[PDB]
Amino acid sequence: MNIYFPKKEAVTFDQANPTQILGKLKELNGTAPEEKKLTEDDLILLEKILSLICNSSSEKPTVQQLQILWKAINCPEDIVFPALDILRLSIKHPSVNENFCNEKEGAQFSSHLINLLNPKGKPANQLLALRTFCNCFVGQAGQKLMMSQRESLMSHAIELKSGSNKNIHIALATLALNYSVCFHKDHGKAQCLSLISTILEVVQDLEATFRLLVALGTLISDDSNAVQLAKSLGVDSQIKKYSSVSEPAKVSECCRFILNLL
Amino acid sequence: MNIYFPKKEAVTFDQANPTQILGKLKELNGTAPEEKKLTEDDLILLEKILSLICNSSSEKPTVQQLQILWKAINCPEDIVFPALDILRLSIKHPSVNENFCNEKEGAQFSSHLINLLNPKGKPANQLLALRTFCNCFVGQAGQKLMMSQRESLMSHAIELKSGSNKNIHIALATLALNYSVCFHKDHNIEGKAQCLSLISTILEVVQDLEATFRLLVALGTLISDDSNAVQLAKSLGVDSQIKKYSSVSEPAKVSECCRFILNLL
Amino acid sequence: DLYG
Ligand SMILES: [Mg+2]
Repeated sequence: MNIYFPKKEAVTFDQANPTQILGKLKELNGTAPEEKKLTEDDLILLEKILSLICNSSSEKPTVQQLQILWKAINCPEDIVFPALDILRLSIKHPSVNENFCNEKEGAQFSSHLINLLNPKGKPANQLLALRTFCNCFVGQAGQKLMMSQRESLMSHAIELKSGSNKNIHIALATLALNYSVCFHKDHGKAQCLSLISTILEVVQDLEATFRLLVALGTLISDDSNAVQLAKSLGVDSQIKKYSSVSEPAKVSECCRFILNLL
Repeated sequence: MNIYFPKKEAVTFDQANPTQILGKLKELNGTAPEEKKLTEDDLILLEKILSLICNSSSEKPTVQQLQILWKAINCPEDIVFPALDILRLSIKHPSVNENFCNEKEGAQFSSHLINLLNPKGKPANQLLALRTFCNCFVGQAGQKLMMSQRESLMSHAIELKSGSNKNIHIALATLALNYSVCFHKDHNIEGKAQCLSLISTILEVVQDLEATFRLLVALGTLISDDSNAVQLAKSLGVDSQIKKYSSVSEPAKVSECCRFILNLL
Repeated sequence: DLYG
């Protein structure tokens, strides 16, 4: 173990800007046709969810609040992104994680969010759906769901490696990293390795690059079979070029630790 | 209810670039006078702490590693900031929190950090000592030590209000916030009084809007469900003090928080 | 880049 990897817990998107989120939510809701528009009482319940999360209240979100959150994230694609941001923030909370990601009903949740990861989608929706998936690994239910749904989610992640949206790429790299944390924890890794390598090949953002290298170091750590697979495959050859990268320093340093294992 | 206050858990400084922290620690250690230089072995142990914290390990730092951290934050004041940054990150971990903030040894720890608040000292040290104090609120032992050392801590922190940078104002604001969380949950009136004094004093001086926001959140947290705290806030003129914040366009969170507070005052 |  070194200062980069192996990560033992999920890397999350924790920035909390509830005023901005709630502001935009109300503004965009106002542009909805009347049939789809959330009511004043619906908006109060979403505000309350944000209050509980942002104030770290011991009061748990209600069934009624989580039902409204579900309704909110099912609104027209042009205006869903603030409600997705409430979800991204809320999904780390045990009550919310369990009621969206549990065994029986989680497939409905993930399939909905995966629909928002379509390459022609609104980039804000793609970004927030990815960040939400990153965040749901903090809970046991979220972790189970991400593993059972991994074929679908990894397929969709890979398709977003295109272009140059740095924030989406960072979220992709973080999704790979959170998967690596799960495989590190237990004993699959070959699939996770193709994911990391495929994205790493194309991404330009150095934060995304860094998180992919952390994902790779985490994936092979403390598993002699995984190190040997990586060595046999010649992973060292594909990441050698990062060993020369001078800024940020963390990229070359993380890469040199991986190269030390291989 | 509102999305601003009362906060029920500490607000913390969580940001981490261990690469930069370790880089600067190793770099500046070379410039240290011979008898105060950390050894090659000490540096390995400090890296091990940072590894455990940054990877969120389930393993506890060793007592040896914590002794080295103590040694490191006692290095010359001009080169101590990287070690203070390791402490700032580490002090949230329950076993580190307990090892520095417990009833037996806590006063020695707090006294050392209080000394680093001296405004005639180095601003990086003032900043990191404040952020470290904010972070020790996450643990039961840190909470108890902050309450026991409150009078001294706030009196020394207060003195940083003049000729300090915005990051110091943000950390001072967060210190008051984290104290407010404690007093809200358990009404101690003399403590709430001093917290209100800290808030009022910094508001007179503060220009940075994040610092301003955190002071408003602290004030809201203090006066929630406590008529005595409202009463004391009134005596200090805090009600008239915060009125300028009603007209802040950006960020909206400042005027919005202020409007909820003015409803209680 | 979202907000707003
Ligand atoms: Mg669509």
